[PDB]
Amino acid sequence: GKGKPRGLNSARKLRVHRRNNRWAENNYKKRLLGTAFKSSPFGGSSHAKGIVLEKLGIESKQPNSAIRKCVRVQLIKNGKKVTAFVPNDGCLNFVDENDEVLLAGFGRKGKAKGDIPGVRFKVVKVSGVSLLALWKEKKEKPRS
Amino acid sequence: TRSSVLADALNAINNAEKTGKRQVLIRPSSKVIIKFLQVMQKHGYIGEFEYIDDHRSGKIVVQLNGRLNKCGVISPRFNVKIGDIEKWTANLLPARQFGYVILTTSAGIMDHEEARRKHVSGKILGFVY
Amino acid sequence: GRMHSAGKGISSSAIPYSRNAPAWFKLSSESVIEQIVKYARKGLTPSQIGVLLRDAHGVTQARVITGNKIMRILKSNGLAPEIPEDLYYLIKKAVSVRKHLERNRKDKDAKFRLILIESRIHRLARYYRTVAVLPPNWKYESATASALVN
Amino acid sequence: VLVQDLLHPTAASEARKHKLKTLVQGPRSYFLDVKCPGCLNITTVFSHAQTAVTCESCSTILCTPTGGKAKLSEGTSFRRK
RNA sequence: GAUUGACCCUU
RNA sequence: GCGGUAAUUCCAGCUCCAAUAGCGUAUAUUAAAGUUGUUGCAGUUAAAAAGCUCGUAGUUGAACUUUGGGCCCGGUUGGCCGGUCGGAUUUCCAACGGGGCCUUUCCUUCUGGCUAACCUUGAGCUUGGCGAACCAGGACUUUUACUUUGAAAAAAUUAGAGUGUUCAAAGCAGGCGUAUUGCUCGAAUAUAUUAGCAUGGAAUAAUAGAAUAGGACGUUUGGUUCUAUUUUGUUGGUUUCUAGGACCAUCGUAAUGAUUAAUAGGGACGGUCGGGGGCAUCAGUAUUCAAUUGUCAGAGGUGAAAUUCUUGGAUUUAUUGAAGACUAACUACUGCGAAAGCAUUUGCCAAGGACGUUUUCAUUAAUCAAGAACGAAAGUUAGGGGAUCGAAGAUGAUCAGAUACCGUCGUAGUCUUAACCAUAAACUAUGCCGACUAGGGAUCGGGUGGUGUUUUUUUAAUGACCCACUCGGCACCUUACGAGAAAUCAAAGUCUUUGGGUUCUGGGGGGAGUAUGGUCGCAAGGCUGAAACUUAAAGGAAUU
RNA sequence: GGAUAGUGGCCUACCAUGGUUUCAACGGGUAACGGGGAAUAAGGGUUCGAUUCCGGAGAGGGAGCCUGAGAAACGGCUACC
Repeated sequence: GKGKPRGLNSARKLRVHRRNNRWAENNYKKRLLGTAFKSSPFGGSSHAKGIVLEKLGIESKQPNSAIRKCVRVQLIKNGKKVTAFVPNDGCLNFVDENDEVLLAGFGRKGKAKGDIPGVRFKVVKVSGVSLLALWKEKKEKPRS
Repeated sequence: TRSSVLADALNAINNAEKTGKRQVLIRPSSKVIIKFLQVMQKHGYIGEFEYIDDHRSGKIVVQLNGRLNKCGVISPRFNVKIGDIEKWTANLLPARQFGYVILTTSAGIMDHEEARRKHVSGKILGFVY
Repeated sequence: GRMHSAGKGISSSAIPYSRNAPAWFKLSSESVIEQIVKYARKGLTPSQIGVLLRDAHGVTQARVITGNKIMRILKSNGLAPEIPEDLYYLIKKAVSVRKHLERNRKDKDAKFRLILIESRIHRLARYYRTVAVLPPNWKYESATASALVN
Repeated sequence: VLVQDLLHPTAASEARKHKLKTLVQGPRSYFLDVKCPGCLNITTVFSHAQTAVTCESCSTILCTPTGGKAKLSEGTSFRRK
């Protein structure tokens, strides 16, 4: 009988079984528990502003050896600390001190992208001016 | 236990057909079985069949030919409307030119095309093609 | 088969096709009826009445010889048992197993079989209550059963 | 086989089959009129007795029950019925 | 039937 | 994945490939996702069949009751008919739910009004027999589910007879005069689950009838309750079948009156069968240890070895005795049990399958949330027991180290009695019930049969074997009918030709069987049981 | 019986454990106003619907009321944080 009940009055059994077995899905469980609004760093939001705090002695994944910086950021709405990855060459000019940086996800819905372990976010704006605008030299960060 | 006598009959017919046998024995010969076999007979899918009368429930010996591809039963007997007949036919028939979805209606057991010609509907039983 | 076992045994009487049988029997339907009631008064269940009618005398079955079956005859003639024979025998077997267990606590097999037999008793008694051959709220109790059997 | 007449099978095969596996199942048992030597005392007894069947005349039991068929007494004349 | 434990670099 | 002094991937010279006034990003959501699977997943080995049974709710549940025969219609063809230079339908004999007749097969009382399918010829659209196709009152679609026909998702959509906002998205506009007149089509069509309404239908599933007759009609039959419609002088009142009904006697009618007995299930009986279970209790050697004379210096152990016992006699050999455990060889692709498990005799106690049955019941059934019974070993609490073996530990050795493997001891334990525990690779890693599909050498419990062998009498008879062979089991043996990723599987088949019933479980790997909250437990722990976070594999068959 | 504009445990005196519930009551959560309704299929549809239309609610939160046909009205009054 292929497992599942087939009776014409077994609709309640089928619905309840489906309700119970929906929970095995990763995204359905997150949606119905509100894990975005309780424990996601961004509070279920696409982007998040933050204040870059300090340097931490972290090491990149395979293959490299690069310990210069990866921005620790304190969010404004949550106050939580997240590590973000400055997404272009010449990261030095934009991490001066206590800057306000806008952060987006890395694109994997909450997972690390590549050779960067434990980093789920990237920087798109530095004090209201776009990071790739500074990278392409087409706009200037406020120096006065 | 024995739940669907029509399903057991249709499964026996299918197994004998696939094995190639020219005849099949069926127990225990319900009236729904008789009507289903009469529909197959009218559309030329089996041939002849005999009702052996033991006093308990009856048996049926069906002479098969090479024509039957698959006879099946739809359990449960889903309530089918005029809107749903096209749904079921496009779900479980090889094409729109042959094969019949059989359903018990208020005017007895018939196939879907005769049900449309009589403008009636009912509960789906099975299918032949 | 065997609701309380894994046995798949097919073993039953092959009832003949002939409902008016067997043409070598030249005794009367009333005579068979009177033998039935004399046996019921003697204190036999319909199973034993039928086995004796079929064996000691030539009686294929009371259904085909007279107008009905043995339980129907007894109910019509007032010899109806208070509880049906199968339920009585199930209760008797359960009472026997319970008396055995009382002396043999360590008999876990007997405990299991007592659970099986009492489940059968409750199912059959529920059927009898539904068909109303038993009074409503009729219930099988272990203490009352010993007196109910004997 | 591929083609065969189930409607009219051979009596040999039907007798070979189980009593419940025939077209119309029928009992493979039978009855017999038994007469003890001396007094005729014609009584009809079932083949599978399950009972020490005897007439009410005297101690002249005619069969002994067994697993299947009843083994009739040594001095007894049976007639198939 | 003994003692043979280990061996940092990419498809 | 690229980059490690020869980068088609980084930063630049690059045809600027692709979309384009747009394009790239991030989060959520949708299809792909048959990776939520009613349609339509998977569970032997990839995640997944609860250890095993019982059982309530739920889901599901054998067959049977009116089935078949004859005339008339709005309404399906190429149409000798070409009558209208493809709407033109008579012999139209190729078919129909529904309105009527015969086939034992009728469209609800009893009283009326138009006066109910009409017994009623007025020299050629009728004064009285019978009702439901409107209305009156008591009555029934005993009850559904189901299934075509109308307010039903009040408003824009679905495509539009049509419509130039620059075409188009869009709104509903718009179009034409003998142009001094003026006229006008049109803005409707699908109801967005379920529900309540009215209507036709009877297939598909019935507790309901009538059975220990307080069952159905009786114009024929004598007896108690509210209106009085017949009046004599008036809204209160009496009486002879009452109009709307409750017990009476079959003078008084109808074939008064119970479907099979499912290779469904329960129960009874019969002869059996089994290492199924529980008790009193029997026996067997062995192990260990003890009671004696004899014996000689080694002996038990290991791959050479050494804690060890030993001329106060060790091991080896007496005749024995005691204890506790176990039940060898028989012993098997053999049996029984729901599993765990169960192998010495006798008895007792209850139980069970299979088979046989021309017994009985009659659908009592299948699977099963909650809820329960049993549940190896180890472990726990006490009391017994304590031979052997032996987690711990003691100890000799090999070893770089060896608190391991190997050697000798050795508490707990191993054995029982009450009470817990409730786990296992509790495995066939394969849920249960039902059906159906190449064929066989065999085997266990029965075992239709074959004037086939032995002690007795080779010349009746109660053995056992040998051969046809049914039935129910444990299993086996060669392509594939088929299945599968394969290994392999007569089931893991009858699954994209996808639905027999039903329970449980799984949804990438880890974190983690963790945390937390319950709950059971003396405890150990058992059952239920996550998230954060991390991750691109981890896995399944061995192809070279 | 009272109060209502009106039925009604909406409240008052006496009389029961009556009513709901595994066909899931009660409790908890909702980053839940509900419906008409975007995105797909002749049937898999899964989400979303604060938001142009309809029905609700509120006018910082609770409470109370006058006038008025109509208000517990807050661009009307009477009382804290």
